[PDB]
Amino acid sequence: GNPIICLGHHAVENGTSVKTLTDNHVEVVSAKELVETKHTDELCPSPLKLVDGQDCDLINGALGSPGCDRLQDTTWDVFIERPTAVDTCYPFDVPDYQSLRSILASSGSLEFIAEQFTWNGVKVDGSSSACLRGGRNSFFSRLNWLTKATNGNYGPINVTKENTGSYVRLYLWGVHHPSSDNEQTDLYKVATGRVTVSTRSDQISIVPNIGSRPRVRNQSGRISIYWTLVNPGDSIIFNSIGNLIAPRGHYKISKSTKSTVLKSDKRIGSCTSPCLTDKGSIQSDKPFQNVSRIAIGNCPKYVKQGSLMLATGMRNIPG
Amino acid sequence: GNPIICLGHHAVENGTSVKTLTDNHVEVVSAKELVETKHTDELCPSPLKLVDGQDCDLINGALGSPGCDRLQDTTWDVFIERPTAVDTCYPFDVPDYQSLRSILASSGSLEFIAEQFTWNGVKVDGSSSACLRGGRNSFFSRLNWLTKATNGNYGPINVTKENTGSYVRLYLWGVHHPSSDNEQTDLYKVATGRVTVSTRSDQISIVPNIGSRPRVRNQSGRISIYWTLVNPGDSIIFNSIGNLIAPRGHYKISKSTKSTVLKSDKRIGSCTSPCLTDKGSIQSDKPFQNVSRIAIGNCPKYVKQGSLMLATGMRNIPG
Amino acid sequence: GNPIICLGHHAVENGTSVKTLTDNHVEVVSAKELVETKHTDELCPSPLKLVDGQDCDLINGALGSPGCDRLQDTTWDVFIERPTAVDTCYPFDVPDYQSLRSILASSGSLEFIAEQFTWNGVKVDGSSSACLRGGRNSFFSRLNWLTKATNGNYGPINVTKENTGSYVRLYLWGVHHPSSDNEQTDLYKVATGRVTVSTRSDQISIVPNIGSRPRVRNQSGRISIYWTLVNPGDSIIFNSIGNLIAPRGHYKISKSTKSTVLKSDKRIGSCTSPCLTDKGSIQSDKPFQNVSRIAIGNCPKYVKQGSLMLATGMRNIPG
Amino acid sequence: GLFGAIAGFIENGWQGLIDGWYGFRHQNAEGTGTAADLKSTQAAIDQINGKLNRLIEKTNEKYHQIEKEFEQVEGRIQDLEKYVEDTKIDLWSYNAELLVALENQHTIDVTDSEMNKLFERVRRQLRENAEDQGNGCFEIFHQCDNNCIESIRNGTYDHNIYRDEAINNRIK
Amino acid sequence: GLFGAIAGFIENGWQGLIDGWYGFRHQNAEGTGTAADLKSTQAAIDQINGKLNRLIEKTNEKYHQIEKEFEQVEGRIQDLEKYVEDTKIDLWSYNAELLVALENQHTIDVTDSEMNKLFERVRRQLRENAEDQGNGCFEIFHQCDNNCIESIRNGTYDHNIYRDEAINNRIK
Amino acid sequence: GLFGAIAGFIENGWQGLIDGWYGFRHQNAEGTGTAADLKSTQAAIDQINGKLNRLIEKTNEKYHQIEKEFEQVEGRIQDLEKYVEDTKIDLWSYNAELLVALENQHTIDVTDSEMNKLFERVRRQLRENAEDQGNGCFEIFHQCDNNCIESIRNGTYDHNIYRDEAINNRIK
Repeated sequence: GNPIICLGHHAVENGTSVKTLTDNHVEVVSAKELVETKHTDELCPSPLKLVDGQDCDLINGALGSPGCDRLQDTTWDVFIERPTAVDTCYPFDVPDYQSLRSILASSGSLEFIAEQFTWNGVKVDGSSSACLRGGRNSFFSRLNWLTKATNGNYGPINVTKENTGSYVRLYLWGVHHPSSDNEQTDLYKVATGRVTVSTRSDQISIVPNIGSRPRVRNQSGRISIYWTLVNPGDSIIFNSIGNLIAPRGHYKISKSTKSTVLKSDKRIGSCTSPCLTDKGSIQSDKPFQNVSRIAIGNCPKYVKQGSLMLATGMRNIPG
Repeated sequence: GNPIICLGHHAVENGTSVKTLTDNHVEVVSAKELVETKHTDELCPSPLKLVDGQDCDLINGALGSPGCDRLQDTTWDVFIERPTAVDTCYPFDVPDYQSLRSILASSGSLEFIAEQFTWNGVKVDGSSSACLRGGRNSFFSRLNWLTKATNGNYGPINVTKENTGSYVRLYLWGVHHPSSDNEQTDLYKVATGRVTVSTRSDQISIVPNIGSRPRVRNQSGRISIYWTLVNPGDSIIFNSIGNLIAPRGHYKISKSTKSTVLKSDKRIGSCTSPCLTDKGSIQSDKPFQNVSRIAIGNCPKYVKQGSLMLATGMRNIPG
Repeated sequence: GNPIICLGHHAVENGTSVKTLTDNHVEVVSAKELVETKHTDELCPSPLKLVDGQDCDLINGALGSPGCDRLQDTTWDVFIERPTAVDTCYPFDVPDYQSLRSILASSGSLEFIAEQFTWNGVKVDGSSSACLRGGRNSFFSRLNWLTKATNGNYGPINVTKENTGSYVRLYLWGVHHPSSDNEQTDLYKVATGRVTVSTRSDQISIVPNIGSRPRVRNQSGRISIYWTLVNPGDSIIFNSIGNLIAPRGHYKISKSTKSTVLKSDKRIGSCTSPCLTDKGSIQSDKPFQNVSRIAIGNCPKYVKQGSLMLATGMRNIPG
Repeated sequence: GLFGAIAGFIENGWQGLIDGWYGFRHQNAEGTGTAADLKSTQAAIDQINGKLNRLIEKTNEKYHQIEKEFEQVEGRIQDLEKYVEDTKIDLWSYNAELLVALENQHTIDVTDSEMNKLFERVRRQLRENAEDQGNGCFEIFHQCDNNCIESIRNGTYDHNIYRDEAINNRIK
Repeated sequence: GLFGAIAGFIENGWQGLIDGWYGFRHQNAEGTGTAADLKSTQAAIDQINGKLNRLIEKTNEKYHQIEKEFEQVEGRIQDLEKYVEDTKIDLWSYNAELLVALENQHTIDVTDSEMNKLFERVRRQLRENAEDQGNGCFEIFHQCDNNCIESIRNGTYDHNIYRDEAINNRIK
Repeated sequence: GLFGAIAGFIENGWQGLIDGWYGFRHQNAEGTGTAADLKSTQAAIDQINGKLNRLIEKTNEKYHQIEKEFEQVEGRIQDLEKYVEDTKIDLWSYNAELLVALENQHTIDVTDSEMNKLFERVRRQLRENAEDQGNGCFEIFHQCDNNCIESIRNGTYDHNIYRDEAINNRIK
């Protein structure tokens, strides 16, 4: 009988299974999950600055629709659009709606820069029963409904603004499409309107079309919303012999400025998390995640797998 | 002389060369090719459901052109457009042709839902020698060529359909661009037509333009094809004082529904394969493939390499 | 005392630090940097064929603006647009400007194919004080400013060209938007112009709009530039009763033909390098690079890291 | 594992070894005992922690991107937006699957490796005083009290001291 | 390979070994013979098959995507569609090249490893009864008939039985 | 490293070894000397050069692509162009980081491996004529003049020549 000395390693009763290059199921002593699967269920208001659209979506917020007045002067890292948002004003459509939505979301601001305009030869501040504020007729708070001077001509419009400042201005304006020849003349006198908006380097000319569209809020006409950017030093002109839906000023574009919009339905909590999804917030140190392709902020990268175990111990051999 | 026992491994006369992290050419006992290079040369009709456009492309199939009548009520996983497909009807163009083609391909169906319309104040079922069916004048089977009532006015059009069902309707309609002032008036009376198509949330207003275009099938005019979707609950209105090319009903949109179009020229075989390319079918268990970037179904991923050998044996040392 | 023999490896005083799967900082005997960080500061004129726009950008070069005459018949692998490029002609805008720029860049040629046209019933070769060549009025060298016959009608235009050749033709033409009703009639007689350009399979119809735009080079009107491609065998027709800005011929499209445009400001040197960035040329055998996402030619792939050291020696243990 | 030590010539692990990853178990005239080896345990843990720190570094921070969900069919542009996103997801899922599998193959080889290094270290301390029993154990061919055992475990064991005793015991 | 056994201290392979991947070749008083080793052969095959199954799993299934071929120049949108596709193809070709190279480096090391484990297993069965001849062979310092040879190959060989014979033969 | 030879049982490297990567340092009756080992040095260098050649192959050649810098906000299309480019860059940066880390882990293991193969080769040449001193050195239990030393270094050393001398010296 001689002394012996043995070299060995530690083992545990219950191992954890991991994958390797050659094996699907290998039992090791310990492992850590690298795919985040859980989320908070509420959107965390820190550290990202949130603004909840509630019953206004972002464009309605930018136009100034009846439900959107709390949306004034707001700023955000992420604007939240709700599935319950509703239209509340005169029926309108936006050509390349998505791009105006994207440009707004990204500027991260609904702080309107108000301007004085002199619209010579027209009635101003038109209103509609399709856009009610507090029970009374009203209109996009940022747009100016011009009509012919009362009882006379739609004195031709030729107003210009020079961008004297250091930022790019974004102008929201529109065009009224009447439901009949009567409405056209009753409103703009002329039988065919025309709206031309231009800066030195780009330009936008629209002829309204008259006809019936499905009744919305009792209205069969439409307004088409357009937008024009204006660089420092450049000028914009609004030229119209009829049907101009006029601006009351402009928004400030900041560039690629770390903003965005999220379309979620979850309530804003009081939690903290640097990563928001449409499904709630992610609070994790994991590299990957199962929760949503829609992930804003400092997030684990979305993957398809619901589990990826990283081995953090040797093979487990209890027996 | 003591006994010896040697440990060794097996080798073969002819090894196979593979790449490693450090070596381009290493001879091992066995290897398996992971890049699929061969294909069937015929398109396999199983398990994917194929519909061969033959001499109609998908849009001509949707409009109902003279060669496309077998294309009615067809459904597919993959619609096959041929390089031999030809136009056979009145010359037309489609703004964003590609998107209408994409929307059709994806719905996977040419099963038209026929509707009754009352077009008040016009002649109906116009026809043309530029669109011959069986030697006689004819027209897109899904479109309705309206003209002025015979010998009188193009009684104004204002027809509406309400989407009462559970699916999104897709309406195909057009606008006739005449080759002269004579044709315009002979056909629509008015000197300038107008077609406005709208639902509650979107709208499309066109003024036809009169002029000469190159003669096609003896025709110098054109028809512009447009489309309008209509959600459940919404309504579409067709409003026109002239030049409306009218619909006879609508198609059903299903969403992202696992369909598509392939532009190939290969004959449909009787083989079986879950992977189609423009070059034929792939029947392989290999992870990667050389055959085509155009790969529909359950396919090896396309790569640039024509060979990637995976070693499946030890180093081969015969000498 | 028995003899001993030791096995050892070499070491150096100053090692180099590299990263591994488990360690951020590991000292090895030698390493090579795989991320290229330096560039030449001049654009190398070999082996890629360069054409320096100087004070013309590519579209101004294609239209034939006053500063662009050296840009005639030029060909390139890479066209270089400068930040100092200026407009010098009648103010114009290009719908989908970016796509015309892309189509030109890619064809790699400014070699204009001149054609004779018979514009019946109009004055030709109009000119403008907004487009001065050598102090005298002048016009895009590739466009033909038509006006009404002097003192009479804008004899209707219906000119056609048949593509008899083997290449796709690209036609540049425009539409004049006048600043008033006077200008319109003084120039085109008619109160409303119309320009329709068409081939057998596609077509483009524009109604000019009359109004005030900001003064550019004293001009308040605009010209809208359009383009039409024409396949072998097809025909193009120019049909206009007013405001046509006419072509003097066409450019040759070659397909995906290994060209492009770079927007850089760096001087063209006499160096040699197969890789150009907006920041200068890269002369490296490294796999990756820090210099710019904008990399044309045979280049290291752009990465975010400023350093990736590949170990090329064993661990360094001097002590 | 590449070294054949864990799940190899070491028949199994010790559920009782709860204060290290690797260790010594000895039998001598005074009884038996188990103790953890710190160096080998620490080398393993360090490399595993090392690669764990490497994997967490938070480098993915994205704000305005592109829409990824849609309310109506649009055709061309939408197809692109969807395809781009699906391409990215496939490539990241792939990167993740390969990372783990390769981050597991290596880890298990590292742990097997460290087990082997311990064994070999001890092999070299003992010189001709011991013989490999084939199962991770050495037979030590001389008396080795508790102090001598610890001298093996703490690396101060001088084989010259017992060489004559041990060689005599082996060879006869 | 990392272990230096195949293409290493084992001079070459045996084209005659056709019923296994690894094996024993012995010389004794009755003659010579070759036999395959099942355990080592199976371990290698299992790992190779294991990684082969891992690679086939069919996970790429795509229907409507984007056009990848074009009949006319369009500019902006087309440039994007082409660029997206070219980006994806480059990344997948890269993934494939690295996968194989790394799926080959490892496999060759695994096979080298298993060869070594066999050698070491036998080394440990024989104890002081044999000496490593340097070429994958052990000299066995005692008579070893066919039964004794098989006892080495089947792992029932008890070194204690021949220890006195063998030690005497080595030391004198 | 996986083998525990470099930064392992070999205490450190030799700044004086300037004409190879691995080598012999001997002590005998005539003095001492260092010499490089060519085979082991070349094997290491070859594999490192091999993987270096593999990494350079110039395969990235792109002309017309997409714009990557913008002068004005556009919304939808631009978001896509930017997202596509950012996706690609992230994936290539990732590929690069993983390539190096894995191209470094392996290289260091290869170099450790080759050091070990040299040691083991010498171990096998010497048979029962030497003993592993634990630090990369063998004690050689017989007189070994300069010619005999070189015979070890050039692989012509016949252990049978000194076996009786050496075994006698070890065992007594």
